Amino acid sequence: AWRLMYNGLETEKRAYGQESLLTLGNGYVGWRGASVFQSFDEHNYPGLYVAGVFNQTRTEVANKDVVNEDMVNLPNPQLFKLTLDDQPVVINHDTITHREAGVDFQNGLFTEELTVAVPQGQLTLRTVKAVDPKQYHMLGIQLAITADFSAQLQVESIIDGTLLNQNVARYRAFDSREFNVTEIAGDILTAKTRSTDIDIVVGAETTSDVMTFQNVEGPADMQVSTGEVTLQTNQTVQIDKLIAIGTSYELSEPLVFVQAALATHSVDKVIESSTAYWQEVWETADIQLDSDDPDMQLMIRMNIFHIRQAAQHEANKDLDASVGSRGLTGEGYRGHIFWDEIFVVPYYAANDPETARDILRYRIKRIDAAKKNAILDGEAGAMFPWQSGMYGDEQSQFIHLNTVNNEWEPDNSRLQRHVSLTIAYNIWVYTQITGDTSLLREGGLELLLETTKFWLNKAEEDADGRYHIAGVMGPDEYHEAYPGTEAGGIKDNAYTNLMLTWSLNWLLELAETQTEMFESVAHETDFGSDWLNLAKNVSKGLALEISPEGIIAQYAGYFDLEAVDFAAYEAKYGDIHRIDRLLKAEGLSPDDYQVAKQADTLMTIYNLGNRHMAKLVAQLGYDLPENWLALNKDYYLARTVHGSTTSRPVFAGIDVTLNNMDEALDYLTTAIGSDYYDIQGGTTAEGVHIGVMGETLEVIQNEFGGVMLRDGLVSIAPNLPTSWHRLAFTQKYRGTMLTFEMTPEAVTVMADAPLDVEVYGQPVSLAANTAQTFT
Repeated sequence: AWRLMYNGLETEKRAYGQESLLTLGNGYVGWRGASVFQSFDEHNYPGLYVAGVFNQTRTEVANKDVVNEDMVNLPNPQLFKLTLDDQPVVINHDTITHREAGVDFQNGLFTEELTVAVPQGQLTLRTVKAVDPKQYHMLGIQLAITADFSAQLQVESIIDGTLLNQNVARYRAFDSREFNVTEIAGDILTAKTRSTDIDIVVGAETTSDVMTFQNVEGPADMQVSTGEVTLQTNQTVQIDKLIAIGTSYELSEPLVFVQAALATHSVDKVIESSTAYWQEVWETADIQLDSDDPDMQLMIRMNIFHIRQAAQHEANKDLDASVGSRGLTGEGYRGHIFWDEIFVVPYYAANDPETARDILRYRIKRIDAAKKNAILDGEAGAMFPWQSGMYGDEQSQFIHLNTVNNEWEPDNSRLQRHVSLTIAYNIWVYTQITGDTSLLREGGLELLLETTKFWLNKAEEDADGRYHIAGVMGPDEYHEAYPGTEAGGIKDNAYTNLMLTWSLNWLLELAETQTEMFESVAHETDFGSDWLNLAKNVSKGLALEISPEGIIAQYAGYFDLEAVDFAAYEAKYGDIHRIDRLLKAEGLSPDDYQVAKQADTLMTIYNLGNRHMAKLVAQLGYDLPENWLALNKDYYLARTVHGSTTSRPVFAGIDVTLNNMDEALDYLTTAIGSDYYDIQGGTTAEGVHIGVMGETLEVIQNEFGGVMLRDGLVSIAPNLPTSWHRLAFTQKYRGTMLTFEMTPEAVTVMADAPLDVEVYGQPVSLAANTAQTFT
């Protein structure tokens, strides 16, 4: 219910994947659930990451310099090496006779218990790891050692500054050294990133009731403290290691900070702080589901836990950082920031709104970098990059080495320009749910106006008054260009044009509802009446293509692409969720075919819902049949291979609307278990998938649970599966707490302040702390 537990040893990427899911974090660090006795090898990967701490490398590949910006794996502070009567204790898959490891979500504690066969007999090694969510620079290790014999035990407690970034196998071809160790002094190892000028300080103190540790000269780039104790048969020795982490990215004097931090804390305080923090969290953040699936309650809490470890206000208030696609759990996609934010910002807005505000500051601080990005590509306004890191410049690659013929081709990935509309959308959701218009005032409105300048300058009006947005890609990554051209991008992606229409509507509403802030920010950004009039015209004239049967074309010309025999590919190759690579191996181009990686046109429904999407299409002057949602869901589901973890939950939510409850529950269950079950093997080896974690909570709470907050009012219309006997959770709306209890036939809602809501479309006045039930 509350504990993620693993029994027995695992190997290679399956072992890496467990370490990812056993990661602890507090918004400032993420700390992989690797065994403290191991270093990077085929079955183990220690990893420690700090929010916003990146390094840039340069690797020569085929007469060309490839520059990569890597989230840094910090010097490893948890490494323990054991010695029995001056013989190294070998701890590996050949000597470990029992292993269990887990994280207790109730208190945030990782535990590992090992039994190890050594010449003299048996060694029991039990580890507790914890991160302090309040003194968030502090980490803690508790190690209990018991032998069924007596020997001299030496303990070496190490900060290992010799490691590289090696988590992702396909990245190992690149230069993987991210820092130089600059000094080791007493308890403290200092390092500096090679190209980004960040001082990294890692200090530790190792203590014990029955032994003393002393700092000694270790191998190069390793800080070492060592102690010695006589083990008595069956008598446990307990060792604490307190760790402090600081960098010059967030601190002006990280060395002094870490020295003072080690002198003023303890492992016991770390554990008690973690315990008290999570106990508080769960009083309102639990999402209780009594269903016929025995694993689903654990997976829900594992989602909440990892999302809240990825960012939490008590740390992120002091940080310049957002949530990467794998949080701080691994090196998959180098810790870059993606439009994946769209899957967690609404969660934070509804449940932990100050953390949402912290994460949105990351993009607002990078508005100027997005304006530079625009200018570099010959655009105007603010163009946010597809991949963002330290500086806010584009960190996707611009060119790609073709494996067949050793020659450089364009990389088109950055042409998913819709990421800018994700950012505006996340600020909208934040503002709608919290009512905190100070974020709009402190850069949010400037972001909307500058990104609008980008889209409005890119729009092309044709002879008939229709506006077109060309040269872009939508969320379906399989379509990067039209057939028969190397020019990147396609025209009039429906998702992009519809989200652009939404953002123009919001701009025009803010000009009326926030007039003084709008006129002030419009003056500073030169958003004059010429820009404002263009916004009005474009909001009415953007182009869509709709078939006579009512299908919205994914982009202009999509209906002329060729059909894929999916069943044939499934029979030949088995699994077609990477059909783009299957087609390319056959010399074919995915650009030529009606095949989708994930929701693209239907992504609009995830973001805005079907009613809002219908209003936008109508606003543009197009006529949809009344059953357009079923028709379009059927059409695109028949073409989608779910090459992304975030594809299935979009369809699941639509299926709830369509009352297709079995397929909705199947798709949710498949998606929510993707990291946990690891049927394919090693799926989470490079980090957990944070996006699918927030996206499956969305299906539970906002689709099945039927609670929406973004449309100017709390709207409650649950549609539970018959096997969901009880669903319960809370929400925060403009400072008011709501509590929900649903069964398949009723919903009870209570607010701690007066609130006018809608229940199944009907107006309802809630009185403070007076529940009402609707059946």
